[PDB]
Amino acid sequence: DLRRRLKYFFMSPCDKFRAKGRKPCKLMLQVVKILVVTVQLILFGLSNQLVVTFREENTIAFRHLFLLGYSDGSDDTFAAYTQEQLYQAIFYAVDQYLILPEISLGRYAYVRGGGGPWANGSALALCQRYYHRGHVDPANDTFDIDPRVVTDCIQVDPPDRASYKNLTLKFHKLINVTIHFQLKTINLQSLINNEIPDCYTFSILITFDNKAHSGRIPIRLETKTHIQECKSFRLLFDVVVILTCSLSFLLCARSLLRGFLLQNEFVVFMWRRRGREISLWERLEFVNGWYILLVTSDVLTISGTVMKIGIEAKNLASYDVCSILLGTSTLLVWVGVIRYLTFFHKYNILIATLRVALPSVMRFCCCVAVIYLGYCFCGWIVLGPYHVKFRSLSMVSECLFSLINGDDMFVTFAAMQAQQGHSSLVWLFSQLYLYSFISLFIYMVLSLFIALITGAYDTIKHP
Amino acid sequence: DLRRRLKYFFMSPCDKFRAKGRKPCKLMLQVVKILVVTVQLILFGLSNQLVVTFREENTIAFRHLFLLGYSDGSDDTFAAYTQEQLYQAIFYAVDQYLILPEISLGRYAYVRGGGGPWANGSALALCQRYYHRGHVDPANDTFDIDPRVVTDCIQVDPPDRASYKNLTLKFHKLINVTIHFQLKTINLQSLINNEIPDCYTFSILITFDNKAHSGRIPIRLETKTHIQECKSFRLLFDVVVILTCSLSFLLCARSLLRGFLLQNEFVVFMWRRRGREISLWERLEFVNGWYILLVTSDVLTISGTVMKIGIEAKNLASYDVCSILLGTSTLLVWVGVIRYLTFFHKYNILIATLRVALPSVMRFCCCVAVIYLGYCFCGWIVLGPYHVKFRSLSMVSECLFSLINGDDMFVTFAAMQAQQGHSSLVWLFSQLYLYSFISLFIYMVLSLFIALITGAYDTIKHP
Amino acid sequence: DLRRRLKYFFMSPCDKFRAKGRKPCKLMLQVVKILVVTVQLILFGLSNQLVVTFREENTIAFRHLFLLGYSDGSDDTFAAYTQEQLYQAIFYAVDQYLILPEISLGRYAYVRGGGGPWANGSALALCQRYYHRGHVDPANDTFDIDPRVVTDCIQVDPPDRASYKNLTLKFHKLINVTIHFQLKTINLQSLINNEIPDCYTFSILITFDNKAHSGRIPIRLETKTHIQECKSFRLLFDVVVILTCSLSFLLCARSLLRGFLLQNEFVVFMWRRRGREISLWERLEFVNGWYILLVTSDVLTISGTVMKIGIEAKNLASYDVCSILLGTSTLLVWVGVIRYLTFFHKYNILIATLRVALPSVMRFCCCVAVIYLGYCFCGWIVLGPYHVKFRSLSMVSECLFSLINGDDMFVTFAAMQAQQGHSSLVWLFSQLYLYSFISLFIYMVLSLFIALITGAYDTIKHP
Amino acid sequence: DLRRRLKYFFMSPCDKFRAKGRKPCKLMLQVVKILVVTVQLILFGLSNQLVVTFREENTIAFRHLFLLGYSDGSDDTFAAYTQEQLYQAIFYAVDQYLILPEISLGRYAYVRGGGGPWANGSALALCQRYYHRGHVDPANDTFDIDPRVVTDCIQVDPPDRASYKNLTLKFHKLINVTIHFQLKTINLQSLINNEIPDCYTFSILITFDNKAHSGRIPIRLETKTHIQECKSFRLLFDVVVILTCSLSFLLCARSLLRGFLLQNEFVVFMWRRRGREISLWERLEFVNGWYILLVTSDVLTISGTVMKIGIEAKNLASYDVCSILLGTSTLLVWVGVIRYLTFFHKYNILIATLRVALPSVMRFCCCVAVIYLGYCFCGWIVLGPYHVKFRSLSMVSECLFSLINGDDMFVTFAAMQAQQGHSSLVWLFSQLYLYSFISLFIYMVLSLFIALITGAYDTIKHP
Ligand SMILES: *[C@@H]1O[C@H](CO)[C@@H](O[C@@H]2O[C@H](CO)[C@@H](O)[C@H](O)[C@H]2NC(C)=O)[C@H](O)[C@H]1NC(C)=O
Ligand SMILES: *[C@@H]1O[C@H](CO)[C@@H](O[C@@H]2O[C@H](CO)[C@@H](O)[C@H](O)[C@H]2NC(C)=O)[C@H](O)[C@H]1NC(C)=O
Ligand SMILES: *[C@@H]1O[C@H](CO)[C@@H](O[C@@H]2O[C@H](CO)[C@@H](O)[C@H](O)[C@H]2NC(C)=O)[C@H](O)[C@H]1NC(C)=O
Ligand SMILES: *[C@@H]1O[C@H](CO)[C@@H](O[C@@H]2O[C@H](CO)[C@@H](O)[C@H](O)[C@H]2NC(C)=O)[C@H](O)[C@H]1NC(C)=O
Ligand code: NA
Repeated sequence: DLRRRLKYFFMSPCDKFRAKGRKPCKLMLQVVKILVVTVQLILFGLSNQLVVTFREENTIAFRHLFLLGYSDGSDDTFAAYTQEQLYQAIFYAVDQYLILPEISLGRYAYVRGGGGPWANGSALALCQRYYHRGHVDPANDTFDIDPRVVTDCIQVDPPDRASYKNLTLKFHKLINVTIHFQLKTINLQSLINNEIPDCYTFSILITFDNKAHSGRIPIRLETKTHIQECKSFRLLFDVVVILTCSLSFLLCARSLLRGFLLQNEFVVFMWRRRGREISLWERLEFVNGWYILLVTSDVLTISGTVMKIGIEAKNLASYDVCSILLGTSTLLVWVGVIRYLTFFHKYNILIATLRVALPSVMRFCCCVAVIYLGYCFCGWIVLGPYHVKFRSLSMVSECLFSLINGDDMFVTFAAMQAQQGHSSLVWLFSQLYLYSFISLFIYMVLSLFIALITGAYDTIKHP
Repeated sequence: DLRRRLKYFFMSPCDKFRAKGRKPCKLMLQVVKILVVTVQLILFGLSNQLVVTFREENTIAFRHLFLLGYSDGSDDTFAAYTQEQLYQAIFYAVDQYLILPEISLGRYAYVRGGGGPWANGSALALCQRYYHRGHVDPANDTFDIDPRVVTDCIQVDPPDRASYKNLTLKFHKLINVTIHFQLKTINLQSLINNEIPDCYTFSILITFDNKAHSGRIPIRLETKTHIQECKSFRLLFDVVVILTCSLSFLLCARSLLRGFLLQNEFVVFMWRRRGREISLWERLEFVNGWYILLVTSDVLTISGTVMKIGIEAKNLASYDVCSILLGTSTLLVWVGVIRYLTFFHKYNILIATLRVALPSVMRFCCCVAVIYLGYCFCGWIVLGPYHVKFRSLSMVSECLFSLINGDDMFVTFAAMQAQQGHSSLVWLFSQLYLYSFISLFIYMVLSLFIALITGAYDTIKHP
Repeated sequence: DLRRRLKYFFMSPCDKFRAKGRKPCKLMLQVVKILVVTVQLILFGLSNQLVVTFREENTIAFRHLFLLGYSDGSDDTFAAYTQEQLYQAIFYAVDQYLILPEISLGRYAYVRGGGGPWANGSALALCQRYYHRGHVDPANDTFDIDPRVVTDCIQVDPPDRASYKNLTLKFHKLINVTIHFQLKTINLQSLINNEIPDCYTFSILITFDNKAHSGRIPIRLETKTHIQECKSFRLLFDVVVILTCSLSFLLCARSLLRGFLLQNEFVVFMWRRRGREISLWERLEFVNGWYILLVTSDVLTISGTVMKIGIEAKNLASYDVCSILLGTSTLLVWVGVIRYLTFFHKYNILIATLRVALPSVMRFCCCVAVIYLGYCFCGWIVLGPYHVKFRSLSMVSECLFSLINGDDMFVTFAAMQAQQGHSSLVWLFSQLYLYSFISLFIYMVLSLFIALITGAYDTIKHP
Repeated sequence: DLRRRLKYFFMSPCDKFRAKGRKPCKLMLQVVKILVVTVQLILFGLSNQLVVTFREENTIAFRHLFLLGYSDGSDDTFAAYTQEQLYQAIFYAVDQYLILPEISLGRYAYVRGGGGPWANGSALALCQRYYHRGHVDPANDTFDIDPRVVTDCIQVDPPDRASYKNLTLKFHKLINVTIHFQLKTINLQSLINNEIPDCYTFSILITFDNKAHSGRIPIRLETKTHIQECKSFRLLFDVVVILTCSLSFLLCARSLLRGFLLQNEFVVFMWRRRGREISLWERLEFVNGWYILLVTSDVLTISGTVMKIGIEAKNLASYDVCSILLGTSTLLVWVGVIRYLTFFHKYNILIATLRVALPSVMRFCCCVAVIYLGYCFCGWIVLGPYHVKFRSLSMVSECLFSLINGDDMFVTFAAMQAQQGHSSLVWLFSQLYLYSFISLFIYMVLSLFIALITGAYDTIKHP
């Protein structure tokens, strides 16, 4: 029959050793996999942190070198308010660029033809964009504008070791002013420490943005970095990671296939013996969710390791997707560690408590999500104009989540005390809104989450 | 009789389909209403955010243009402390106003006669207010003051492209100095993006307030904006919103009326059959609270949509009331979504847990509110002089609420460590006050809220 | 006998009306008392806030007028680091004092003889204190100091509308430099609004403190204010407050005396009937704790009202003690409001839950206080040198309390990440200390408080 | 037999008095020990705080004296960005050092030969370090570097009351620039207050660090202090501490030895009477854990007191280890205070509740630690480049711990809203990561901790 086969299946690894004397291969392989994946992620994180620190420090140096009157911390408020200030900022940026070799503490090299498409072989491009026809005249509300964008460009070349000074900005119809150039440096730490030199090409963009046309022109500098190679153990270890995950995926897929075949045999033998309807959950009882998690983590690790091999060879530079894949896979394997604790009764009590509480917790989350969403919409529409924490829907959701978790509460109240929402009515509404929301979610909703978990634990302890 | 009528009534929509074969019309109509109300609120919020951002950026530009030595973040501390500083601030504001066209990054137009009532056709009014008779002499405490307010005005006209320099401030009897003028600009983003041009008239008020007579004269700039039209789908969609809510209100009112008639028939038939006293709750059992919520949300949505139509046509500019109405209605419909979850048993368990816990929670709120109020009064009276967070009763309440919810606790303690309330006694009292309050409300009151919710859940699970 | 007397006693006010038809006099009198005490405290708080605001604004103006290079917010860091800086600060303070009448926005009058004991009729005293013999010579560690303090004074008189410039500071043996003078002003708001003029005499003290002898000399300005009268309903309302509290105290004391006499009769009649030992709690069962609270609040209100009458007449100026008395009395009466809720069963359930939980809560507080104190001592001794939040024992206690209540946690961790306690060992110890403390108190101690409250509620619900 | 011996053993101190009439000696000795240890730690903390304050104030004065354009709070951002700025900072530091005697408010003495190994008898050493061969040329990626470090030194001597101006920095190959000198001062507070003079020798190090080679050269000043004696009750009290702890350790060790002998007699008598297997816990039942704690605290106190005697005599200066030992011992004795509360039933209820809950709490901590670690690794790898709170693994752990305890939540969300992780994908991942983590740990894990404690309390109350 099959009761002997279903006995060996659905049975603990410790009991599995007693029958047929099968050595635990999947058991040790998963531990080895967890070790190697954690080590690989740690090494990747360390190298990435070094690269990130180099990029950030160089960008800060660029901001102090090219932005007129720049101080640390004033990034989102750095702006120009007069025509002379804008002219001075643009001219200071270009002049500092032209005298960079003998003022800069870092060794940056000019890149010929680095100004972008609007630079035809010139290193720096000084571009101003404006509408084709502005005809803005608020004296008697006579408007006549052609929304076509005109790009006026000035070509700047560094000296071999002043046209741009004759720049006329069409202030009434101006869209933005941009400065494009590239700087090339060599990461010395790589040239000494790991003996693998890295050549960085920073693409500096300085924007004087006037798209709001509000009299305030913010100024920002952003840098894009391209890391080439100047004209191992990690690769071998990344090969070990791929092999271990491949073997783990193979074994887990084999186990899943055997489970599927066994459940098919069971469901046909039920109808053969006593015709009865197989429940959907009973079919789902033959598939081990831990193996689905294991194959998911194996696939994520393999893809992330391929992308990591591409990145380490300076061919991909897609750090975000690779980091997400590796982090998700590592999270999944460290979560899958719980399967070993499910073999011991006293840990299984707590794990089963969480498992039996989870459906009710999800149902209550669905119940309270609609109240949460209504509060989010109401707060965004009413407090959005007046409260800095309510400007966007995502910001409102973050603020309300922190409020229900007991964080940043007094600042939310105090922001509304400052200007009183420019109307006693808005202040009173904010009072009612915040007090009712915080009281409802903390004293009732959180308490009900506690009650659900306590009830699940009570059922587990006394079945 | 009526037991057949009361069976169809008071019965689930799924069961309602089986009897008489009535299609669910109110069911789908409420879903459509929720969708259209949420979409309308999102569109309104996006447009309002654009308008708010334009206003804020222009006001920041005005502050940087007209306030002498202004830096971002120093709004509530910006003040003058000497006579020369006040003169320089006033003169700088007027001079910047007079040279605005050739310094400003935005295109602002002068408004003739924009200085207000004290400007008889002049664009800028420079007004100083002082008492009729001051005779302030602290040398030997000889006071003689006439509380009549005298308004001395200077008329300033922009050049066609210096009387105000002879300004003598009566410093000993001065009340405030104000500068009134208007600037007109065109929101270019509207002129391009939505092809509907908007003409903004900012009314700038610069106040040099000396009403405290404390030697410190704060300086602030506030702007009032009037949005006209320079010389659709939203309107049609707002018509759909009104129609949907009108139909929903009609159906809900019809259902409420039928319920009232049915309960009248029931209460008369009770006395006809067996004379017994109808309980107040039993009469209240015939009215569906969900329909009261639905009609309330329908009325709020209709009023808010009418005001939104008025605002979008540049006729109302009452954004606060319209936003409050729309937000409250959207919150109400998203709360009313719960009625659908009450049809399913496993969600109904949690909803009924909250419902049966609510009366005890309100009773305990009433019990602890008096302790909370006593603490608020005591903290306001004792810690008000010394603690920045205890200056007003509303501020005290906000601080204590954040304290009981575990927020901004260390800052409250640290503010009292700084100056020690200028007396060891006040510091010791603040120690006892804060420790006792936080210990009482967190360890006992919150725990009792948890206990009440747990007890209600236990009663629901095991009736 | 006495069972009829004990029946009328120990009985609810509603039941008390049915027997003997006694009108509730104490019931309405306490409500009136709560009303009048709250109104009195609110009026007192409003007037005190006006006075505090005037004082603070004048002190800020003084700081901007007399402290060289002073900016807002730099109060605890304002210091001098060179001899020239100290000379310049002292000279700037004196020069600004001498030209105050024609630079200051407020109208301050010179006070002749206001420099204190070291000024013999002069308005300003410029005092430097130093040791009699310093002989400080770190070249070869030759010390010879006489700890006697010498006070060298310079007398400064304002002009009728430069000796101090020849000031030589004994820098090696200097203790501090102080500038004493007084300024007289009239609070104009009082001169108009309430028509009761107030004459303020600010005593300005500028300290250049060198008692640390650490090369850094902090500079601070502190002001003492004396409010005289320039050469009602509140008084009548404060008389009503005294009368109401006197009558309440009389009635409550009479009730307490009757209870004492009744318990004496009961305890003698027990021995007369059946000789048995009266329990200590049984004797304590005859005294109503609410009446003890009422007499305490009455006495506090009477004392605070007497002191308030003294203050309002400009005879006391002891605001701290009066405010503490009034606030404590108001807190006590608002707490005593609970007695009315004890008459209704559903509120009595919650109140009795808290009452029966309180002894166990206090016992657990005693149990966990010793662990808390050990953590406080350990953190003060180890993290005190390196952590700004652990400098003093009270500061350590405040930090740990906020930590267990889930506030300011990440900043505490981040302060230790910054310098790592200048030793990996201290950083590791801080890691273990903070993690163990927060885990122990939040996950175990707070949970046990919740469990105690839940158990008390369960006993109350099912006796 | 031994049932009479085991009766006197394993028995409360109050019961122990009734049998054999033994006076409680260990009982009073532990109270005396707690008192003397707390007093000793308080005295040590006060003296250490005075020393720490002197060091910190002198270091702040040094920063204001020697760092060009230094302001308070700008320590981790203080940096140079141009060659001229670096030259000016170095020259300003040396010039201020050379004119220190007539500008400084503190009395600092030059130390001849205080520049360190690179100063051969000179007081100040101005050292620049650079690679032997740099040949850095990013123009065409021609690198040729010799990682050997060359130390170029300039010798500076103070005047008896300019070579360094000819300093040429090899900017392309520069590693760092350091300035070494020593200053000697006498703590005057010690010279007066405690009449024990202290001679401080500060070793000032100014670093211009270019090891990142990123164009930004941070500047920092760090001071090492050596406290000698210029050319009691505490010692006697520290002798009392050693004697008390020695006697306590002797008595506790004697009790532990008697317990071991008694358990050996019991285990042999069991086999003599009825051969049965002694359980491991039963053997562990004979050893009092409180005595192990007492001997541990005694040893820690003795070692810390020896080191404190060494420190107070200016022979050790190892404050960290001594402070850790004393703090840990004081924490242990204040924890051991609980043993007295275990003698009383109502406190024993709560203590036993915690004790029986502890194993399940540890098991659940192990269960949730793997999920926590997976989240830590994922957040470090993905959010590390973009979030300031996720730069290091310890920082990630601290952030997540504060998040689960409801602290610094909105700032974590807002940091990701600012730049959106430079990619919508990273922002969406951070949204999912933070929401899922906070929801899982607060609503489920903390609730299960509460449930475990409640269950343990329920078992204790109803065995
Ligand atoms: C300055 O404004 C212009 C619009 O006038 C922006 O031009 C757009 O640039 C993006 C990306 O470079 C293109 O995809 C669009 O097609 C461009 N639009 C037009 C109309 O040319 C430009 O990006 C702005 N500069 C900055 C730095 O934001
Ligand atoms: C400057 O002070 C005067 C009072 O001297 C304020 O005048 C009041 O203004 C409000 C609103 O404009 C009126 O309702 C009052 O009737 C005015 N009172 C008097 C006595 O004229 C004026 O508002 C203050 N200016 C500012 C900007 O606050
Ligand atoms: C400046 O230092 C002197 C000590 O040299 C302080 O003098 C003490 O002042 C207090 C209160 O005024 C008196 O109770 C003490 O008796 C004084 N001691 C001595 C030795 O005279 C003085 O207070 C300090 N000044 C400031 C502003 O702190
Ligand atoms: C400046 O950089 C040099 C490296 O060029 C650092 O020198 C190291 O110093 C430490 C401690 O002083 C020694 O243990 C190492 O052996 C030194 N390395 C070399 C290669 O000499 C120096 O510490 C740096 N200065 C500062 C202030 O950080
Ligand atoms: Na919190």
